[PDB]
Amino acid sequence: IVMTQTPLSLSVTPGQPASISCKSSESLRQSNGKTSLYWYRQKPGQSPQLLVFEVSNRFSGVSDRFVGSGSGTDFTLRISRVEAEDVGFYYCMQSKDFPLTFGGGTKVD
Amino acid sequence: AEQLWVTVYYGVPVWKEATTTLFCASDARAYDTEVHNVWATHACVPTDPNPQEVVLENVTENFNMWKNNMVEQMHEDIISLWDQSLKPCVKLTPLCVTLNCTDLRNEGGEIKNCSFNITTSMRDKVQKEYALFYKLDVVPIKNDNTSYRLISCNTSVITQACPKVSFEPIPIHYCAPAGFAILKCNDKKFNGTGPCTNVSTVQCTHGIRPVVSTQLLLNGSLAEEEVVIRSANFTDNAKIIIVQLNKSVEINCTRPNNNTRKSIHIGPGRAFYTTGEIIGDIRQAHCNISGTKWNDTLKQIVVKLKEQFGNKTIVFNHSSGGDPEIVMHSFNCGGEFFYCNSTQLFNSTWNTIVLPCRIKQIVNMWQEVGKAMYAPPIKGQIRCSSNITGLILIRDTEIFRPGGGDMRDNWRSELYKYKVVKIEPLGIAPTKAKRRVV
Amino acid sequence: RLISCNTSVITQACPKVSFEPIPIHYCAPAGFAILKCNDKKFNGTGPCTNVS
Amino acid sequence: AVGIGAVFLGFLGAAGSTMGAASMTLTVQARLLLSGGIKQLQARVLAVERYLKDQQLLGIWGCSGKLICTTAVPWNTSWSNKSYNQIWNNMTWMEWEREIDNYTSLIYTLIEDSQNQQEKNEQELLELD
Amino acid sequence: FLGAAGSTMGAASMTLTVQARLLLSGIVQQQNNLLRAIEAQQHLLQLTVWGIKQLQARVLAVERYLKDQQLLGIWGCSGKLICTTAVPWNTSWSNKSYNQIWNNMTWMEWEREIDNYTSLIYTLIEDSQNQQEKNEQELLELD
Amino acid sequence: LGAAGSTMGAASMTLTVQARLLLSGIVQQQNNLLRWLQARVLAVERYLKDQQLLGIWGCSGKLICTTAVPWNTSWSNKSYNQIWNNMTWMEWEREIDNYTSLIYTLIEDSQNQQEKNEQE
Amino acid sequence: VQLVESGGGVVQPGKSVRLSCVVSDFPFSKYPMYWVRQAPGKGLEWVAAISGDAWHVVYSNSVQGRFLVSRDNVKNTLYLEMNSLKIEDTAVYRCARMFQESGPPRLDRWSGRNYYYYSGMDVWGQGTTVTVSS
Ligand SMILES: *[C@@H]1O[C@H](CO[C@@H]2O[C@@H](C)[C@@H](O)[C@@H](O)[C@@H]2O)[C@@H](O[C@@H]2O[C@H](CO)[C@@H](O[C@@H]3O[C@H](CO[C@H]4O[C@H](CO)[C@@H](O)[C@H](O)[C@@H]4O)[C@@H](O)[C@H](O[C@H]4O[C@H](CO)[C@@H](O[C@@H]5O[C@H](CO)[C@@H](O)[C@H](O)[C@H]5NC(C)=O)[C@H](O)[C@@H]4O[C@@H]4O[C@H](CO)[C@@H](O[C@@H]5O[C@H](CO)[C@H](O)[C@H](O)[C@H]5O)[C@H](O)[C@H]4NC(C)=O)[C@@H]3O)[C@H](O)[C@H]2NC(C)=O)[C@H](O)[C@H]1NC(C)=O
Ligand SMILES: *[C@@H]1O[C@H](CO[C@@H]2O[C@@H](C)[C@@H](O)[C@@H](O)[C@@H]2O)[C@@H](O[C@@H]2O[C@H](CO)[C@@H](O[C@@H]3O[C@H](CO[C@H]4O[C@H](CO[C@@H]5O[C@H](CO)[C@@H](O[C@@H]6O[C@H](CO)[C@H](O)[C@H](O)[C@H]6O)[C@H](O)[C@H]5NC(C)=O)[C@@H](O)[C@H](O)[C@@H]4O)[C@@H](O)[C@H](O[C@H]4O[C@H](CO)[C@@H](O)[C@H](O)[C@@H]4O)[C@@H]3O)[C@H](O)[C@H]2NC(C)=O)[C@H](O)[C@H]1NC(C)=O
Ligand SMILES: *[C@@H]1O[C@H](CO)[C@@H](O[C@@H]2O[C@H](CO)[C@@H](O[C@@H]3O[C@H](CO[C@H]4O[C@H](CO)[C@@H](O)[C@H](O)[C@@H]4O)[C@@H](O)[C@H](O[C@H]4O[C@H](CO)[C@@H](O)[C@H](O)[C@@H]4O)[C@@H]3O)[C@H](O)[C@H]2NC(C)=O)[C@H](O)[C@H]1NC(C)=O
Ligand SMILES: *[C@@H]1O[C@H](CO)[C@@H](O[C@@H]2O[C@H](CO)[C@@H](O)[C@H](O)[C@H]2NC(C)=O)[C@H](O)[C@H]1NC(C)=O
Ligand SMILES: *[C@@H]1O[C@H](CO)[C@@H](O[C@@H]2O[C@H](CO)[C@@H](O)[C@H](O)[C@H]2NC(C)=O)[C@H](O)[C@H]1NC(C)=O
Ligand SMILES: *[C@@H]1O[C@H](CO)[C@@H](O[C@@H]2O[C@H](CO)[C@@H](O)[C@H](O)[C@H]2NC(C)=O)[C@H](O)[C@H]1NC(C)=O
Ligand SMILES: *[C@@H]1O[C@H](CO)[C@@H](O[C@@H]2O[C@H](CO)[C@@H](O)[C@H](O)[C@H]2NC(C)=O)[C@H](O)[C@H]1NC(C)=O
Ligand SMILES: *[C@@H]1O[C@H](CO[C@@H]2O[C@H](CO)[C@@H](O)[C@H](O)[C@H]2NC(C)=O)[C@@H](O)[C@H](O)[C@H]1NC(C)=O
Ligand SMILES: *[C@@H]1O[C@H](CO[C@@H]2O[C@@H](C)[C@@H](O)[C@@H](O)[C@@H]2O)[C@@H](O)[C@H](O)[C@H]1NC(C)=O
Ligand SMILES: *[C@@H]1O[C@H](CO[C@@H]2O[C@@H](C)[C@@H](O)[C@@H](O)[C@@H]2O)[C@@H](O)[C@H](O)[C@H]1NC(C)=O
Ligand SMILES: *[C@@H]1O[C@H](CO)[C@@H](O)[C@H](O)[C@H]1NC(C)=O
Ligand SMILES: *[C@@H]1O[C@H](CO)[C@@H](O)[C@H](O)[C@H]1NC(C)=O
Ligand SMILES: *[C@@H]1O[C@H](CO)[C@@H](O)[C@H](O)[C@H]1NC(C)=O
Ligand SMILES: *[C@@H]1O[C@H](CO)[C@@H](O)[C@H](O)[C@H]1NC(C)=O
Ligand SMILES: *[C@@H]1O[C@H](CO)[C@@H](O)[C@H](O)[C@H]1NC(C)=O
Ligand SMILES: *[C@@H]1O[C@H](CO)[C@@H](O)[C@H](O)[C@H]1NC(C)=O
Ligand SMILES: *[C@@H]1O[C@H](CO)[C@@H](O)[C@H](O)[C@H]1NC(C)=O
Ligand SMILES: *[C@@H]1O[C@H](CO)[C@@H](O)[C@H](O)[C@H]1NC(C)=O
Ligand SMILES: *[C@@H]1O[C@H](CO)[C@@H](O)[C@H](O)[C@H]1NC(C)=O
Ligand SMILES: *[C@@H]1O[C@H](CO)[C@@H](O)[C@H](O)[C@H]1NC(C)=O
Ligand SMILES: *[C@@H]1O[C@H](CO)[C@@H](O)[C@H](O)[C@H]1NC(C)=O
Ligand SMILES: *[C@@H]1O[C@H](CO)[C@@H](O)[C@H](O)[C@H]1NC(C)=O
Ligand SMILES: *[C@@H]1O[C@H](CO)[C@@H](O)[C@H](O)[C@H]1NC(C)=O
Repeated sequence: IVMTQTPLSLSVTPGQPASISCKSSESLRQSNGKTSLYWYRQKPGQSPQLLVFEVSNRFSGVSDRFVGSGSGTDFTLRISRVEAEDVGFYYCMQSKDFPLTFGGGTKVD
Repeated sequence: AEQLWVTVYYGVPVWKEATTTLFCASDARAYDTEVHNVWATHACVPTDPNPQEVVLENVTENFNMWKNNMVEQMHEDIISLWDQSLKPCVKLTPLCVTLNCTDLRNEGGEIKNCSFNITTSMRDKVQKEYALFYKLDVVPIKNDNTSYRLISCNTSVITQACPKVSFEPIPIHYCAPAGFAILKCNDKKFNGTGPCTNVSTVQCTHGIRPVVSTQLLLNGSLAEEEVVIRSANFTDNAKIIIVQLNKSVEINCTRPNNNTRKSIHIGPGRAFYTTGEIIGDIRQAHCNISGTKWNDTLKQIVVKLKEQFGNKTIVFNHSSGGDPEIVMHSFNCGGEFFYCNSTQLFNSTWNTIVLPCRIKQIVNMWQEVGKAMYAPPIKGQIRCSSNITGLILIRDTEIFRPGGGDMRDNWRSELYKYKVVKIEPLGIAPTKAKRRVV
Repeated sequence: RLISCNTSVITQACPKVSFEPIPIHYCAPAGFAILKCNDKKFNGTGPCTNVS
Repeated sequence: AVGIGAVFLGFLGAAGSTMGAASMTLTVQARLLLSGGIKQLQARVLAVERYLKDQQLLGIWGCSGKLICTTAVPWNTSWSNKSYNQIWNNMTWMEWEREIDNYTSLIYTLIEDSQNQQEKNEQELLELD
Repeated sequence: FLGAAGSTMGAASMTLTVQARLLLSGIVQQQNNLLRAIEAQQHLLQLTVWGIKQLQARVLAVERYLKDQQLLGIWGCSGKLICTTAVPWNTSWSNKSYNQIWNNMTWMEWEREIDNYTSLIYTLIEDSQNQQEKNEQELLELD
Repeated sequence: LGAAGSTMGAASMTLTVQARLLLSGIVQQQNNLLRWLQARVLAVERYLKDQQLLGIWGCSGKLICTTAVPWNTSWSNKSYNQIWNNMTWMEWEREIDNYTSLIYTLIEDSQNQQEKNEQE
Repeated sequence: VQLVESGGGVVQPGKSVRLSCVVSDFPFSKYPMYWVRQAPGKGLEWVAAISGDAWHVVYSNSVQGRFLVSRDNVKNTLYLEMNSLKIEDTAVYRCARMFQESGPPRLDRWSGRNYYYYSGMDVWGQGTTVTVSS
């Protein structure tokens, strides 16, 4: 399947909310009752770290201002009051079936 | 030689053909929270199946796409899903009132808004009104100057549908109950009847979106990279030509009129709606097809229309006969009904198109004569992209015209593979063994 | 005028009916069972100890 | 996000195979015969009422609870001109139950009243000693 | 009948000599009096909301009884209570030792131990034993 | 119902006919579904009551089976040929109807709950 | 926990090496693993996956048939062997654990076929780097 995203560059400063959406060609809803889309972040020069696993739940060591939602095709990750250390990339990763692909990784300065 | 004795076996894998009841097994996501999806009837059975499949590889079962019962059980159930949903909504008997209709400021169409006295639930005093009324639902009555009346008063009742519900055609998977195995042909050279090679066994059928359209079939399902066309006798003139083309043809149809909300008088706890105002400028709705691919398509069809007789005399012709509801192309689009003119689509051949669409409001039920549903739209414009994976033709230099009077034939194009057989698990056979007797 | 004309269909109840509460024992169907706790201090949402 | 191939067998998976290969497969057609807006309920009784009948006929024949069993009723060669090893190695079951379809009623009467009725009056009177 | 749900598996087999505490006997002493024909002394007087629900209640009393007899019926264990099989236990299913399963364990926790593996055991009884022994029995009648 | 007037040693030869036609009788309803089954479902439940009850009584499949339970003459002390070659079945049921459920626990326990403790 | 690799470096085309990812503390036979490939200045490419019982192996289409993966649940190791190396395989390899736990295979009743569930990743090893050049 194909799954890209937008916008590639968001060169910002801290103090404002924004959002990053990832757009799906094949719709995602597995028969377990959940939509296997995994949002996470790398830093430059680093192996990445999990932001949220599901579009609903979060991970340990995560600020509360990291909210995500979406339909089976629309998918959206929203960052309220974008923090100063939000540099690097943001990959949208799906887990429908194989080969499970990624997005390009939205750069945020 | 030896004496032989009969030996009982259980669970013997045999079958005969049977005709049993299948059951709806639909999607089960986003059925809650105002989704009164009339196809789903709030997610009829919430299965969301895992359609497994077992290949049998030594089995030949003589199929028939024409004497199949599964297509008959849809046309029972679909109007049966209408009939329970057509019941609790608002009846429109007390509205057949003589009118006074004048020309509307910005062709034959929406020109006439009207006015009539009515006293539905207060039952004390009548009151005139204003509405918005197209053509295809009014009649200039006799012995009066510009007075109108609805076309289907003196048929049966004219109950509308409620605005909570949605006619959104979500794909329905027909599963099989216990003791019945739905089978499916695994040859894509399957011409419609006769035997198959290595028939498999599925729990539950594939995606079937129960869309409703004449003269084409919109959100359908398409075969591999040859074009296959089937019919019953395929020599007889008054049969139906089922067309399955190997690629999709994308369609855009829009309603540019900014129709809005509205407030028409109340029945007994029953608010009735008649389409509110346009924003102030009228553009007539139209379908809008990429006419290159359509022109590309019909020469690809006579490649596979041909090989049953000679190598000569293929043509394409437009339809004919009767009132425009069976002439013009009919389909729905998101709680809204379209009658589009499709005469341009059928120029003959040899060895961006815009079509004038027409919209009515008082719409007959699909096969029964009598009652008739009704729905005024939601606010804003309407857009729905779609597909085409087939059309319906007739025979008549050998003339092909777009016929069609039954979407069971559409469901025959969807169910050209399946067959439901009951297990007769008990069986006997002889051998040399014998029960111990004392 | 009555209050709920334009609200909904006002429907009379038949006068030869009754209205008394009568205790309705919910029985589970066969093969099922209903568990019941017997802690006096039960919060409403915790665990229990004597489950009959 | 799942998926592996076949492991044991499928439903109706032996229905193109021979008898000698389908005879080790009977349980899968035995399990799923029962489990699987009123018109679901009218199906949920016919699926029961067919199961009891096939259960009942095994009960009368002294062959309840077993998947296979033998009797002492002799096979009659008038019923089948087929040779022995053609049956157990060449013919499938679906073909086989078109060939002995006519004789089936004669078979079922000639199991009960022939033997398993007779194997009780003989059985009850093996006492007194 | 759930009187030993806190007892241990090595001890609950002691009180299981009563017919699973007369398990099925509670059904026949129920359906003798569920089939009180006051339902036929009324013809329910109508079709009511309760009789819709009773109809959907008796079906589950029918079906889920059969799914437990059929599986006991196919396993060569029809009508008994404690039967052994021919299937070897695989240690990959549970690496618990012997006494911990019996002497030092409940039942419902042991369900969640092998609720994953349960379905594999179902096929590995039939196609390993009860499909299998019937052919080998029939060979021993060929002679 | 033919041997309803026979003695108890004589009516035992018609036990097979009574058992077969308990279930569905001859099949009525000749597929005429053209144009509302509680009575159909009860008849199965009457049938499955007894087969399970013969399953607990160690006596599935059979029609006549023995036991290890001796008789208790406080039920009825009427001796052997006083009834057997003298009385039908309707009258023998009208001698044991008060004691019916008392017989059923004793057959359950001392014949199969007993013989479960002989398996080993 | 601790999650690194070994055996990285630089080789020629046509060569063959095998890395070695080693886990630290979690029960390794319980979980499946993965392989991912971040090209320098590009996004990420999925490579491979093993089941928890080392029975199910799914490869990417581009590296199909060339590579090799394996497990050793006793030694708690994780191998990515590679064959028929090309220059465009020069990137960063990373060893990575599934986020959720996985169960045993499922065996649907209606067809005798097991099912190994596969979901995504949480713990990326920092990973080695292989370069294919002259
Ligand atoms: C039967 O099968 C089912 C599945 O199949 C089901 O049934 C079939 C029939 C089918 O129908 C199928 O469809 C069904 O689904 C099996 O169920 C599975 O059970 C397992 C449990 O055994 C579940 O795994 C857990 O899942 C959670 C998340 O799941 C949530 O959501 C699901 C659904 O949404 C819920 O069901 C579930 O309950 C949860 O709510 C997962 O997060 C868990 O992993 C964490 O916990 C364990 C336990 O600690 C960690 O393991 C430890 O790891 C360390 C590190 O190496 C080792 O040292 C330890 O030895 C090891 N073990 C133990 C016992 O401790 C695991 O690593 C992870 O730990 C967290 O790790 C992160 C990252 O390191 C860490 O975060 C860090 O935090 C710090 C501080 O904040 C820093 O910030 C770091 O930077 C940061 O990274 C975090 O703190 C760690 N937390 C803890 C507590 O350690 C757990 O695996 C599984 O979800 C469930 N379902 C499925 C589908 O698989 C069932 O098991 C089968 N039955 C049997 C008997 O096998
Ligand atoms: C108790 O249960 C156990 C587990 O049950 C399992 O889980 C249950 C939940 C349920 O799902 C069960 O169905 C399931 O089995 C039972 O254990 C099973 O036993 C069977 C035996 O009947 C096992 O079957 C064997 O499978 C082997 C593996 O087949 C796979 O791999 C083949 C290729 O093998 C691969 O080769 C490459 C070569 O490079 C290896 O890579 C190397 O790996 C190194 C180590 O990591 C190193 O890293 C190197 O760098 C690297 O190159 C790779 O590791 C290797 N794969 C594996 C898994 O090792 C494929 O061709 C094949 O398609 C499949 O993908 C077979 O080799 C083996 O055949 C051999 O053995 C036969 C008998 O021993 C012999 O006759 C043959 O001639 C042949 O030599 C078997 O087919 C099965 O794997 C076991 N399960 C598990 C999970 O391991 C157990 O049986 C049961 N108890 C009882 C009493 O029954
Ligand atoms: C053949 O198949 C195609 C696709 O497979 C179908 O095309 C889709 O049809 C549906 C049904 O009309 C379309 O759904 C409608 O979309 C409208 C546009 O919404 C946009 O804005 C929201 C804002 O958040 C976005 O989330 C969304 O993704 C869109 O970008 C909606 O406005 C419609 O909702 C209306 O109905 C609800 C019902 O209560 C009201 O409450 C709302 O207020 C609103 O008025 C509706 O959901 C869908 O967009 C189509 N996809 C396209 C065009 O690409 C074809 O319909 C199908 N063929 C046929 C003949 O049906
Ligand atoms: C609706 O009601 C209006 C008045 O409320 C009717 O108008 C009257 O019509 C009669 C005859 O048609 C005339 O004699 C009156 O002069 C009209 N009164 C006016 C115009 O104020 C009107 O006819 C009704 N329309 C119907 C019944 O269709
Ligand atoms: C005959 O059987 C084969 C398999 O035995 C069928 O091949 C399958 O075709 C479907 C259609 O896309 C694939 O999804 C499957 O993967 C194929 N099976 C395998 C094992 O790869 C084939 O379609 C059948 N029919 C004919 C006419 O050959
Ligand atoms: C549908 O379209 C066709 C052609 O696009 C229309 O047919 C002709 O339209 C022209 C344009 O005004 C008329 O002059 C002709 O009289 C029409 N008929 C013929 C036979 O040429 C047709 O009118 C449109 N509408 C319907 C309802 O079919
Ligand atoms: C389907 O039919 C084929 C033959 O038409 C069966 O293949 C035979 O299988 C046996 C079992 O090992 C072999 O001894 C034979 O040699 C095979 N035949 C040939 C021609 O090679 C196959 O087994 C059948 N399918 C099933 C499920 O039984
Ligand atoms: C758990 O509950 C049981 C219930 O015992 C009953 O208590 C009521 C109190 O009014 C009494 O009237 C009944 O006769 C008792 N017996 C029966 C058979 O109903 C207690 O006996 C336990 O002690 C409770 N457990 C704890 C830990 O309190
Ligand atoms: C309903 O009645 C119609 C007759 O109505 C009158 O005649 C037509 C020509 C118009 O002038 C109309 O306004 C008049 O009131 C019939 O034509 C029609 O067939 C009838 N419909 C039925 C019986 O279904
Ligand atoms: C079993 O009972 C335990 C108490 O005794 C313990 O038993 C053995 C097996 C050792 O673990 C030892 O530590 C003790 O003597 C409980 O701790 C345990 O939770 C119980 N349940 C189990 C093991 O499932
Ligand atoms: C319709 O209404 C207009 C309003 O000006 C009036 O002049 C006309 O006479 C009316 N016609 C009829 C037939 O009622
Ligand atoms: C209808 O009204 C118009 C204008 O009011 C008039 O010209 C015409 O003659 C009228 N027709 C009749 C009365 O039939
Ligand atoms: C389909 O092919 C079979 C092959 O023999 C033939 O018998 C049948 O008539 C064909 N049907 C059509 C509609 O061509
Ligand atoms: C098809 O063509 C005509 C019309 O039915 C008829 O004469 C011919 O026999 C038909 N062939 C069939 C039914 O096979
Ligand atoms: C329908 O609209 C979509 C959206 O731009 C377009 O890609 C497609 O080509 C259109 N099809 C036509 C105009 O036939
Ligand atoms: C099937 O589609 C391909 C392109 O996808 C086309 O080349 C071919 O002509 C089509 N088949 C027919 C019969 O037109
Ligand atoms: C096609 O058919 C129409 C009637 O459906 C007819 O008027 C027209 O002349 C025909 N055209 C050709 C080229 O046969
Ligand atoms: C419809 O087609 C016309 C001409 O082909 C074009 O001008 C218009 O933009 C199209 N509209 C849509 C919605 O496709
Ligand atoms: C409609 O056709 C386009 C053409 O590529 C295709 O991508 C799309 O999937 C089709 N729509 C559906 C619902 O399959
Ligand atoms: C009741 O008690 C339990 C602990 O026994 C506690 O976890 C729970 O939160 C309590 N209930 C409420 C509503 O706080
Ligand atoms: C019924 O009565 C007659 C004469 O009284 C007797 O001969 C006959 O045998 C009786 N029936 C039975 C079954 O004993
Ligand atoms: C059964 O016999 C016992 C003696 O073993 C006696 O005490 C008892 O009263 C008898 N049963 C009845 C119901 O009288
Ligand atoms: C059978 O009982 C009847 C009842 O009165 C009696 O007349 C008859 O003598 C009895 N016969 C025998 C053989 O005991």
